[PDB]
Amino acid sequence: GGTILVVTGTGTGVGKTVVCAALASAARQAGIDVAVCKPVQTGTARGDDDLAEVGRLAGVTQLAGLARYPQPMAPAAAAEHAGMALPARDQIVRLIADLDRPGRLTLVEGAGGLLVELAEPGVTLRDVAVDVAAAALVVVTADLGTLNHTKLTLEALAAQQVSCAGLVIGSWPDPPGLVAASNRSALARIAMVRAALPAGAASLDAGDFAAMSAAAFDRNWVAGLV
Amino acid sequence: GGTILVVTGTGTGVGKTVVCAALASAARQAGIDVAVCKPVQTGTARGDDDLAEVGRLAGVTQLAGLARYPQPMAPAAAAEHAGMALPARDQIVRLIADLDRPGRLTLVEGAGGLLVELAEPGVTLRDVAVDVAAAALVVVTADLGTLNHTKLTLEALAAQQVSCAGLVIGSWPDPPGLVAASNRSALARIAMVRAALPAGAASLDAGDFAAMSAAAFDRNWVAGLVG
Ligand SMILES: O=C(O)Cc1ccc(C(=O)[C@@H]2CCC[C@H]2CC(=O)O)cc1
Ligand SMILES: O=C(O)Cc1ccc(C(=O)[C@@H]2CCC[C@H]2CC(=O)O)cc1
Repeated sequence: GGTILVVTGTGTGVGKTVVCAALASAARQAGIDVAVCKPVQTGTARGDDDLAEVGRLAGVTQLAGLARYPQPMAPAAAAEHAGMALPARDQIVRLIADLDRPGRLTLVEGAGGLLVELAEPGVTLRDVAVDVAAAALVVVTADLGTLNHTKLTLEALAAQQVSCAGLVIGSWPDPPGLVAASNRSALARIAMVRAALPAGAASLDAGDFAAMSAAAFDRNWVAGLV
Repeated sequence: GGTILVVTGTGTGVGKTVVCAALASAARQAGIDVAVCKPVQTGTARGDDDLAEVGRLAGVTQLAGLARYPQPMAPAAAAEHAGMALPARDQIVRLIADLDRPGRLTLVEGAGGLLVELAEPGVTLRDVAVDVAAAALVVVTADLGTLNHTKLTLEALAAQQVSCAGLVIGSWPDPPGLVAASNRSALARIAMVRAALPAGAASLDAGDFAAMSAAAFDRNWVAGLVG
């Protein structure tokens, strides 16, 4: 196989997708083949489609998904309101593992955060990450509260021996501001900060987003990913 | 001693103070002597003073602070930015043990979320709860994000055998939308939900707030907090 990263966030709206896109883009630009798997998508009622954002921003075509729920809520809650179970632990793991292939970076995007139920029964992105032996790249914010949320997340990760491939700040504010500037220093004392995506990065066109992405991550880290 | 409860949250701005005040108020009305403790207060240059708020809302006069930093930031950053050091682990613990007393509910309101550093090095409210043998009451929101945040907090508490006293939804909308309602249902499956304070509970005057506080909590749970 190749390298499987699960991409998780410290919450929702923290920039998970724009981060998958950005690393997919950067790794594509290093001649790495990228697949992005979003097993469970929610909020399709209002048009959430993270795989499509990825395809648009990053030109990834191996965009793989299992289920889509309309309600913009947690996967189990959306599934509840819709009357249909979540996927199985088995389809998630096998879907990801079949994606995996040597020379390919396979990015697995969760829904919300690390412990929200993704499959039946009660199985989380952390379990998935375990099952496929993937590290977790953690998307974090720059705002007040990120340090707790990040400490909590890395703790949860360590608890099941899921390695941490670092943090990405989903949205770097401009101007940074006292808190954000502080948090970036503080966050790097906890884990490697692979990039800080500028605020507004999700609105860029493909060509701009590609430039952004290549400039966002350390080139060697990216190339050293597979 | 009596009963010590650290009050944490899944984050910041989730309603730790209002809950502190609300549980204080419900406890006082049950005839329980309440002290509220805020070992680390940041944002004092903003006017942030949670003890003052808890005093204002619940009429608690047994308020006990230790460290105050002016900038509204994490204690560590607030401390560093002001040229100050964080308290030591035992300074916080000493403040709490000095309030602890039989028949008293001592509430220790954290700063931000459970794993915020309160004292050098990396000492958190979780560690403080081990030191004073306090259970933790987790203040959560009803909003998108919360089930992951609550599970992270509870897992983090269980990692140090810090028992969970339950959850309080710090702001509960009326009416509740699909998300809020579904979040409440799932929250109650994770732990006991001891109250859901109505949104804008902080704008209630003293006797409105005390009325809200008495209804918000199960009298039996409150009464059983202190012997
Ligand atoms: O942990 C919790 O209870 C909260 C929670 C968990 C997952 C999600 C979602 O999947 C969101 C639904 C609308 C956008 C989408 C964004 C995303 O996937 O992060 C939202 C909230
Ligand atoms: O980012 C992290 O996790 C660390 C962090 C630590 C403390 C705080 C605070 O204390 C807030 C700062 C201004 C109000 C105040 C409200 C509160 O007491 O939580 C916020 C974040």
